[PDB]
Amino acid sequence: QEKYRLVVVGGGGVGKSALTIQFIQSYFVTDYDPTIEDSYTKQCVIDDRAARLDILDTAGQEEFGAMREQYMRTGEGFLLVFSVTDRGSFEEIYKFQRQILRVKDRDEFPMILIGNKADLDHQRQVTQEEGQQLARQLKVTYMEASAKIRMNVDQAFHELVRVIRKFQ
Ligand SMILES: Nc1nc2c(ncn2[C@@H]2O[C@H](COP(=O)(O)OP(=O)(O)NP(=O)(O)O)[C@@H](O)[C@H]2O)c(=O)[nH]1
Ligand SMILES: [Mg+2]
Repeated sequence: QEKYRLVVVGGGGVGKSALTIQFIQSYFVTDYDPTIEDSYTKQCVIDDRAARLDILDTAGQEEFGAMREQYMRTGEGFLLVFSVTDRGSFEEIYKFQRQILRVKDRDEFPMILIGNKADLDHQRQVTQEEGQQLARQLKVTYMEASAKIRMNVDQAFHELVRVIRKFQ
């Protein structure tokens, strides 16, 4: 009888939807269809403790920036996603962290930094050490993922739940 409202945020095209669809439906989307805001649910067992995960897949497009206050108010944990092949998305993810903490009026709040598209090994603009450094700056953990090859997809969501449980 436990549930978590998880929210996937980050800049446009970094793979928020591809990660979420791989997690929910176990298939990889090739087309890039920009999201306004989509919702999904999954029943999981994390550390032998069952939990329903209600996932909000949000807009990376600035056009829909005004919807952030609403979803940031109600989110219980956030996956901060950037693409390792897009340095702009890497430099911009801190803006999402700042807005979450401003809406929560808190110095810390459950989050994890995800460097997606790690399968694009020959196209990287951000090294693994750079992502780990940014995570330390933001006081969160770092995980690299690939929606394409389904690397660390379930793990990213499970780990966010673990972080949320430690904040309680
Ligand atoms: N090689 C590779 N491509 C990926 C990966 N994740 C997403 N992509 C791709 O990158 C594009 C955008 O992915 P998408 O999930 O729609 O990104 P998004 O962050 O939801 N975009 P938006 O903010 O506009 O909703 C796609 O064409 C998709 O196939 C990945 O892990 N590896
Ligand atoms: Mg999307």
